[PDB]
Amino acid sequence: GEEELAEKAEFARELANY
Repeated sequence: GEEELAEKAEFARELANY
């Protein structure tokens, strides 16, 4: 579902700068 990707897409952003 979109939310499943949105969560990953959003966590991928905040956790990518780490």
